[PDB]
Amino acid sequence: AGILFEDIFDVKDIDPEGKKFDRVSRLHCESESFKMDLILDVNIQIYPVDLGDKFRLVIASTLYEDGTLDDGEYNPTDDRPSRADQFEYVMYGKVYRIEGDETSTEAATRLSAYVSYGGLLMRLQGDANNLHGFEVDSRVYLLMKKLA
Amino acid sequence: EKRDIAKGHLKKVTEQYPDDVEAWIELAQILEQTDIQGALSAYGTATRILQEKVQADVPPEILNNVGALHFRLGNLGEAKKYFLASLDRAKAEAEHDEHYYNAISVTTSYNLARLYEAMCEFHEAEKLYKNILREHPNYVDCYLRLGAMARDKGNFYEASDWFKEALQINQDHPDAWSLIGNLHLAKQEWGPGQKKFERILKQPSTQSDTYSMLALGNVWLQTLHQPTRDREKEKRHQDRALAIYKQVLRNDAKNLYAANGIGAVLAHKGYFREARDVFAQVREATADISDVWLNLAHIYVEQKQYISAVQMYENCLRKFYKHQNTEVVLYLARALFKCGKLQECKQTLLKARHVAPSDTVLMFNVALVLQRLATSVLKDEKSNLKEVLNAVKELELAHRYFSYLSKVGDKMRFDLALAATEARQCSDLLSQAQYHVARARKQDEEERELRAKQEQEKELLRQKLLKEQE
Amino acid sequence: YGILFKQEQAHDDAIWSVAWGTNKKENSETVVTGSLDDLVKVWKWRDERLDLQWSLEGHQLGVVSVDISHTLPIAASSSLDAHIRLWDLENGKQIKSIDAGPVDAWTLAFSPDSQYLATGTHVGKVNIFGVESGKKEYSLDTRGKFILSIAYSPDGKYLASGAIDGIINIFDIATGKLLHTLEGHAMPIRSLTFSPDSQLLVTASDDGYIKIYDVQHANLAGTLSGHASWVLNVAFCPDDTHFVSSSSDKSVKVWDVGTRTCVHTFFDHQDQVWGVKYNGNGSKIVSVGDDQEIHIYDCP
Amino acid sequence: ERSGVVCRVKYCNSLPDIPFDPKFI
Repeated sequence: AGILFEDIFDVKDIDPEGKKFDRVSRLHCESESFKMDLILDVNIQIYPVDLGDKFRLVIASTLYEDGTLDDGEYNPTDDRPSRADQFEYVMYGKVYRIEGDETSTEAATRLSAYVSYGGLLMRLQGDANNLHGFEVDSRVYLLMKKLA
Repeated sequence: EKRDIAKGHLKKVTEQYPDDVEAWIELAQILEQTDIQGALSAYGTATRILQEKVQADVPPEILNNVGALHFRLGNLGEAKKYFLASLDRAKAEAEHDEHYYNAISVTTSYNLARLYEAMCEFHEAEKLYKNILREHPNYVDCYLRLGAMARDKGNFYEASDWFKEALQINQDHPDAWSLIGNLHLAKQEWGPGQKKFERILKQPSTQSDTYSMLALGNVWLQTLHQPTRDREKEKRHQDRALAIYKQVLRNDAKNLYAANGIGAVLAHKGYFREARDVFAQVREATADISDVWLNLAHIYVEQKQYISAVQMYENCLRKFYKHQNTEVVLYLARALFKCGKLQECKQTLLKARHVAPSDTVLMFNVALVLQRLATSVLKDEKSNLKEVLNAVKELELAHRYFSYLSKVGDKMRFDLALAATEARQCSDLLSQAQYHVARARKQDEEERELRAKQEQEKELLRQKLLKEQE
Repeated sequence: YGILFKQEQAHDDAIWSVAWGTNKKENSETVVTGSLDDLVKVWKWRDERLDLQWSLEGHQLGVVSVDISHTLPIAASSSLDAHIRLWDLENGKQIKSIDAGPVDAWTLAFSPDSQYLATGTHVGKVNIFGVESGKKEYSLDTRGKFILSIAYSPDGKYLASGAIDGIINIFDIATGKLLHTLEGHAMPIRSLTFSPDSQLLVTASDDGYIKIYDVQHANLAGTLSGHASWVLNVAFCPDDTHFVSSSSDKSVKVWDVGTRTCVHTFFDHQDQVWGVKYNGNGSKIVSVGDDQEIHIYDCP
Repeated sequence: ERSGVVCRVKYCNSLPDIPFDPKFI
């Protein structure tokens, strides 16, 4: 499939530290199916998000419905079936950090994957079982859709 | 067409005050379908507004309804206080049999008994209910909530008989009539008999009854997972349930239990890639359906996506229903093959066994998982002393259950003489264990010799210490 | 009225059974715990603070019952292992392992004189064991489906049994015969407690109904509604004035014996409580659960 | 091992009961 992670999140706070940027807003959200915290930077100018909203987030390694790698190059004249068709807000970034609660001897029970979508930062932290698809310096997509 | 304009007029007057008195009353009077907190706020200043023009006590219909709001909120205690002071204010309506404060007290007491059920104060709930029924026996909802209370105790109580006499007082009553067959859901051997007891009010005055016809679909789906599908019988049953689901599809696009039924029957048709999508729809529609949590994880383990499945299993365990639900840990331990999928799988089986030691299948499955972990530690292992010492005891226990279940006759409609090949296995596992325990003594003696080897060299480094000292 | 001691992460895994000794055989000074982690942790409640005295192992499956002798400073443990291990507490050493083979074993009970050892069985029999012998002396055979809960009369003259679907069976332990077969429950009974005078009897089913029965004529003294979840364990306040209720909803209601009133409720375990016992007078109240954290409730 | 764990796997479907909301005069 090419999907590293999928869950439904609920916006629990927007800009706790205050609005830092005008067109960008930080959402602190939590899901229900996996109990994962999410910090996400979104361009609220084009995709406004209100407190208490509920959305489906899908971290993917590729947009093509069939398992097929991406070249990281912009190809607007691409007629393949892309899973971005099923979502409203889509970003493209790279994983730049994976933290955990590991010790010198024990493995990590909880992980924390950090992604940067051209400067818009995301932190998806929760159980390490749900974050095996994430590897540092790896390109991913956001694929986020609002639901009622 | 009358309600959105009502909203607009209500927020045309809420900010205003042309001596607004009831403006909050007809605010909240539509807000009870909507957000309840808006109704709370309307009642809040409505409580005040009856005090300044004259210090007039709030009529108990308001106070009963705000307690009714808090019933679906967490404010259960002051909801009870609202019902108490409601009954007092109705008593303060000493002469108002025109307004029928007595009838208002009747429904208020009904609400308060329903509240005592939320306190699980079923004793006082019984008291209020029998007080109303001894004074208004024509009422039905009290007559069956009592029945529902004994249903919590069990089916063939006066639960079932209050339910049947609720039909005797009112055979036109679809709620109670549905609850009749709801009793019969407990007796699934009364599966094909439920056509008749869910046909009685398939009179078209009651039709359309989405609830009952989905109940027909559900009693028709429990027929499935049988070895007669190849005989086209469950294929016809699948398509018949599909026909019911198409019917409820056309008459309601926005039912969700329907779509759960369609996805379930097509998943029984083996289309599991074609199932997670349709269940995804009801997933955003409302997460608070216990069924869809299970049915999604069945797909996940069908792709062997355990690390997506068992978490959502215990998410289904986040309801305040039952500390060891049995079928959920059954549906958890399916192709669980990794380490925590083995030993913590055993711990889950122990949790289930603790409240369910009666099950033959569960004691078989613990024997199975003990067998798996025993063969995980004796074959390419070359492993610890203590764990292979535990291995022989645990496989001995497994052989005890192999023997014990095989003596029992009744199984899960599939006889478990399969323990016999496990018995030949565990015998050759005895031979393998006698092989590897010698290897355990070998690794013990070599660790003894290497610790002697470090003893001598550390004696030598004390000797160098002595040379530097001299 | 509150909590005095809370014991953070007292076990690796969920506790199923509790044993707090009542006498002055250094057992008021200690606590015995029985858990899923196969650890029988002997918790010395000394200097009004809870210290680990021993940690006992070998019960290869999770412990279903622990108990402390009235007339002796020893203890006994059962599990799904069907190896009812007998434990000496002054040293933290096992006295014996009573193999109740092959599987036919359930929760145990020290006799009031601590001579006989009753247990439940899959067949419905109630097997009685010699504390000195480790042998099934005789089985109290009363047919049914499965035996879940048992309690001795502390004055040593009756036995009562709670089965897998609400069967209450009254025995004369002086003769080991069935007196009454009471059927006030339909749903599984996990605990039942003889009164300190053995005049009353408590039932704890999946219905939240504490149906209290008289003993001397074996009739219903009254049904008491409880929690929303399944009530699991019960102990009498030993002065015969209260009784405590462990449920399946992180909540422990404390009840008056006569007025049928929740005189107090604790909520302190964030997980489902499993086992309860009072003080020697009933002031301290011990309490276990799946939080693996043991809460000690002073209740004057 | 040779085969997986046995189950009577069913895609069951439950029903909510009658709500009985407290009434609104």
